[PDB]
Amino acid sequence: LERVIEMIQNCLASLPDDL
Amino acid sequence: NHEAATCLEDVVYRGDMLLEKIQSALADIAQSQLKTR
Amino acid sequence: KLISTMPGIHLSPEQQQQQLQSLREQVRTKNELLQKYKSLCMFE
Repeated sequence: LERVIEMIQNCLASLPDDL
Repeated sequence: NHEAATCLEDVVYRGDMLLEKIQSALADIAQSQLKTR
Repeated sequence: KLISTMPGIHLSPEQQQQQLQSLREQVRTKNELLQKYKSLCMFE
């Protein structure tokens, strides 16, 4: 669960960096 | 064993809610990408 | 004059307008979706 959470987080951390 | 059962149930519940949310989000991304076409 | 018929435009200008409007709407909706998922965290 923790890994999935941080996975989602870093992908969200990627997306404004595309924006 | 009763206490361990309820604890396992709680962690499963949190994981289930998170899974349903990410699943619906991915479905909406797929709907948008197919509608743009 | 033939060499100046070469450029790269062939559609009627109405069709150019249609393409430009559709592509503007595409960039708008894609930026809006990406902003939605920028703002939305499924987790807390």
